[PDB]
Amino acid sequence: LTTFSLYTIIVLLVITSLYTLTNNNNKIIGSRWLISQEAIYDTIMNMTKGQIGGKNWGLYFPMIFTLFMFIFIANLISMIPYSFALSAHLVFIISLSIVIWLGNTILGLYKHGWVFFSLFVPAGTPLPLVPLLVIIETLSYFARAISLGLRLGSNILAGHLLMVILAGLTFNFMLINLFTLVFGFVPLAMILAIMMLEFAIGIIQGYVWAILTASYLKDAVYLH
Amino acid sequence: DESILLLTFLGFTGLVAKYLAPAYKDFADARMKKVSDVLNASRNKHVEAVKD
Amino acid sequence: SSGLKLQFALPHETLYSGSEVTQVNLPAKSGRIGVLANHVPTVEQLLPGVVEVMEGSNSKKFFISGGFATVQPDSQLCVTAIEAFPLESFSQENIKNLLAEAKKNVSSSDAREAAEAAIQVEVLENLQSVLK
Amino acid sequence: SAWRKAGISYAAYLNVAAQAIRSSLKTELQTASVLNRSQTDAFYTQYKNGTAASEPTPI
Amino acid sequence: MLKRFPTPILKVYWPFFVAGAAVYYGMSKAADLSSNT
Amino acid sequence: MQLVLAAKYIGAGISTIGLLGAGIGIAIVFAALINGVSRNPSIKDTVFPMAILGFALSEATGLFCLMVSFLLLF
Amino acid sequence: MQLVLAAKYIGAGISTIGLLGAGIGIAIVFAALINGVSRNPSIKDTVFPMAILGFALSEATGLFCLMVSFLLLF
Amino acid sequence: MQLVLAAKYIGAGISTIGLLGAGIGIAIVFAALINGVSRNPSIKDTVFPMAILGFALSEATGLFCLMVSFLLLFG
Amino acid sequence: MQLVLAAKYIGAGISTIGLLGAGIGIAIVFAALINGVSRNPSIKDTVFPMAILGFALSEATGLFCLMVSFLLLF
Amino acid sequence: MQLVLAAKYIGAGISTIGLLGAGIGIAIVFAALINGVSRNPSIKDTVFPMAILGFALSEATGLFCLMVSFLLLF
Amino acid sequence: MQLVLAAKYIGAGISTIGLLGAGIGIAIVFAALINGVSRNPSIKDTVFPMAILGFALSEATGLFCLMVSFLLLF
Amino acid sequence: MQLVLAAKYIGAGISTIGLLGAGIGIAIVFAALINGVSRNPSIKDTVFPMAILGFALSEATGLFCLMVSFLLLF
Amino acid sequence: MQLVLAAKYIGAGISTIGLLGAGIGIAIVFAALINGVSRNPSIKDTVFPMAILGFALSEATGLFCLMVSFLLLF
Amino acid sequence: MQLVLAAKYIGAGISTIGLLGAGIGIAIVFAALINGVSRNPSIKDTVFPMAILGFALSEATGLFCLMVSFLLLFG
Amino acid sequence: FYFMNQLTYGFLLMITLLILFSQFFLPMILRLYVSRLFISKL
Repeated sequence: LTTFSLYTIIVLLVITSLYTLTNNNNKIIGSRWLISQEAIYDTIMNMTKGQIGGKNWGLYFPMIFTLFMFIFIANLISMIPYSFALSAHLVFIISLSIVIWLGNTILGLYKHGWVFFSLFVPAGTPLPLVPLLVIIETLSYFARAISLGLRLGSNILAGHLLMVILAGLTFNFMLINLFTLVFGFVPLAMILAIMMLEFAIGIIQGYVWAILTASYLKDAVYLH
Repeated sequence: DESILLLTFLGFTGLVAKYLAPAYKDFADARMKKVSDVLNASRNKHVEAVKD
Repeated sequence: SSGLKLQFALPHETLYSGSEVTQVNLPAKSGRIGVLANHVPTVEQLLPGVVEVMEGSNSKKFFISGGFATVQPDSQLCVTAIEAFPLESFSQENIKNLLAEAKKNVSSSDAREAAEAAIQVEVLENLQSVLK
Repeated sequence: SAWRKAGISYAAYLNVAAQAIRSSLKTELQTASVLNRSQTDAFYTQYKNGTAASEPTPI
Repeated sequence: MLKRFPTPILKVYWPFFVAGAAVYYGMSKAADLSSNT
Repeated sequence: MQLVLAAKYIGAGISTIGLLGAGIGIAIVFAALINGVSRNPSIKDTVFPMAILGFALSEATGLFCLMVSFLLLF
Repeated sequence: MQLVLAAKYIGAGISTIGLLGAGIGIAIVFAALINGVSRNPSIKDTVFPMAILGFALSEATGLFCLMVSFLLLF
Repeated sequence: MQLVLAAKYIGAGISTIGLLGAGIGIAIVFAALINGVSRNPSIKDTVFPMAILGFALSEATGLFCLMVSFLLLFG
Repeated sequence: MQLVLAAKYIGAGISTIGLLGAGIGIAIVFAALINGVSRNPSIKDTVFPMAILGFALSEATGLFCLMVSFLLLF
Repeated sequence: MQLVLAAKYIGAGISTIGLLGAGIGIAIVFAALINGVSRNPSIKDTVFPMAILGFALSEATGLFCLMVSFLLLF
Repeated sequence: MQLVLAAKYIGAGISTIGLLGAGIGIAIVFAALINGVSRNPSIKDTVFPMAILGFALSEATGLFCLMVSFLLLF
Repeated sequence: MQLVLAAKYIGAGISTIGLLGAGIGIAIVFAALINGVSRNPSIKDTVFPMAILGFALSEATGLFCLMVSFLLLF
Repeated sequence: MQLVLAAKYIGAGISTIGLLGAGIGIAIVFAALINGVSRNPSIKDTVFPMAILGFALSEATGLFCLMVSFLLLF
Repeated sequence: MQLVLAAKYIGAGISTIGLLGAGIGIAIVFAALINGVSRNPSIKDTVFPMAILGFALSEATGLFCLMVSFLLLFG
Repeated sequence: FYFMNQLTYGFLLMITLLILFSQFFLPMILRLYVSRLFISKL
């Protein structure tokens, strides 16, 4: 058995613990636990309605929902001090980005094929930089791939280990002589600010994931 | 070494119960009263339309 | 709108009033500004110079004695000014220069006359660019 | 130039601009509407709180 | 519980599933080529 | 060999100041955020995620340095 | 040989901070973005497509030096 | 071992000036704040919590700077 | 003797950060594009080739820099 | 151990010049203060407590920087 | 003599980034082009040869740096 | 231990250029004063005390910098 | 043992460039002085004495940098 | 003294990028050149001598650095 | 080490939450949307 797969089971138990215990007997009125999910559904709905802007825009709206929520929930469990890192396995998150990027390329080649390679020319340019504009495009084409993964877990792995080693700060500050208890309130507020940063580096970075791959969905579905 | 981050967590959640909980309470109460008032008013309006 | 509503207005004869136009070209406080079919709602005081109005038709060349260009937020640009002007016929060099020398002379007078005559020298020398 | 400090108001600045533009007229095209448009004939008289009088000067 | 709806995930979300299987095969190549480090 | 751990330490040190480029950048976003609202108070909620979104794109660039330090630290 | 990997460690250290101005630069695009819509509200979803394009290209400046840090890591 | 902690100290030295953009950053935020109240007087209490938002997270990046200079100084 | 390839690594480290200026540079080629085209919305097709003109031949100079790194790595 | 105190000395040397951007930022604070009071003399010393407060806490960054240099000397 | 070729390699490394002077510099010309045509579309091609004239004799200065690199590489 | 006073001297040298931030910034406060009174000639020398105050405290940064350099000199 | 005067000379080399941007700053003062007077010609003798006051006891502080480059040269 | 030719080589390397101070600087003049004629289309033949005059005495200073590099390469 | 472990159980739970949220949790709120809209429109 692995603690990581057990953490994924805890994630699915919280997923059960977000809607079933939320919904009091299928009521119209929309209780307080359901208002948050309503706000999430609306802020993803109105987002990707304007983002990809397609006639077929909602057809990937569940996907752009469910790719968010995993990062939304897995950065609500590692927030506990006595916990192990959930999404800081960079092989896993970068491999997720690889899966999403390759699914985008297969979608674009199944939808467009040879004219999907018409994405390489953004605008009409004079001759001595017409192919070069393609190349820096191709140079960005895997950079479109690699960065979004290599920009999520490296957030989270930078956060909590920080709160490990700066806990070691409190193991290096409150273990020297007794006047360390005098004006020793500012590392407490500093780690407080780091936790304020950590909720941001979970939630807003998950939204960054969502918005960047939503742009990539408009890239792969629509040829410019 | 790890219970100090737990102490920051307990103090932060105490500040959350001080600050964030009444704000989300008032937001939920306001949206609840708004949706309930509109849903009652539309029903009363077409009850009056039935009377007309 | 496709194009733009130009309201080119004068105290004696408002020439254009919501005329559908592609481009206006106007000397404002920041210099010569060309504005196309859409623009930010923007208020500018207009320096006396050459306004070129390009439409679906060609571009007309007028002189303006200053005023205000105001982009009404429905993409209605209102030029509110004083003087219209032909191609070059209303401009005459003997009329301009002989007055301009006298205006440089009046610019040596008292500051109520001197500042105004300096303005008049500035305007006639801007009109020398209309003489071109 | 420094008309804002020393000379005119901006309305009067453009008024002097219009007087220079219509002063730079084609005399064939300088119609009677132009000269009557510059027919400055208004007389201003500053009164006081006791309704005193100033000079009716030509503005 | 929850009313199950036949929402399109097989006739719509095929290529991301294909990409997941291909990345599993690439992990087969990687864990049979670079897991002995 | 007595230098290579010291080389890891000072290579971590020269890698560190890249967060500098975050710490300036995010600021002008907030400065533009003030010039998102000083000249246009009625649009600020429009840019209230849209500014801080840019924060999360700039902040992460700083966050892409110190942990490049840390792998050389560990 | 205890010195050459030491030098490639510090070479990865100096090849880190090339994100710096890029971590500035994306933000300044965002700065213009906050002055794009607070000036012009009805271009909000016209520039924001290409600007987040110009984000990624401004990423494409200051990212590859980062992986020059990683390939010199190995 | 006659060299490693000395290099640790100079590594804490070079990891101290990265909060340079602290001393710029928050300050130039305040600069726009001075602009924000100047061109708009009644927006000040509107913007100053947001600006103090634009303070707090804006400086903590530089904190990371010296905590590297706090760690390689000590460990 | 051990330094002739170790120094190539640190030369690759220093000779890569030129894109830094690109991370400053082309950003305003987008950002002045923004506050330009927010100022005039229908100048866009007028300027977006020209901007992607003024992008490309201003970027590739920085792309030379790490290229000088590449030959110094190999 | 003849090297380590000298290294502390040069470490206090490199950890001194962080006040460069501190002076730059407080100069930008007073510069915008002059530019704000030039357009708003009517509100001068309501902004100025907030201006000097942000000045105080913002120059405190470079103050903490050179006192880190002070303790690194010791 | 075993050291002078690695010294020339790192000399090519430090004689590299003067294209930084291009990598921002000429770009801001195009930035001034964009504003220079967004407020003024009729004065595009009045400037645009001359301005791209102002391209070349700037950026070539930056090019000088990397050819110095070649004469310190070969 | 020939290295230690030499390293005091070079630590003094590297602890000089923090005054460059003052050397920029104490000029730009008066530059903004030039600009502000050219905008607003009404209030010239009622903010000149505030301007020279920001001058004084802003060059006090560089004063602290070169007195650190002087105390590490001797 | 001939290391210390060599270190004094390179310490004079690193106590040198901390006036450079100072020479920028007074320069933008003059640019601001142009923004003083090309915008407002009536402000000239209002500014240009006091402005060159702003051009003095500013830049002499930057000159402190190179006089440090004398005291370790001796 | 076995290093002094390599010292001249790398001193020429760190005296190479002074053209940076040319390569941006004249460019801003060209920026201002656009800010001449896009603002004042009647100022171009006014400024186009002076601005290209504003070319030389700027960038030649930066040229100084690399020619110092030249006399630090051979001289 | 656990590349197969994390990758395989991650694939399983990803496709699980795909089909799960798709068939369940978006239309259970879309029912609330259509219900409130149909009562308000009558």
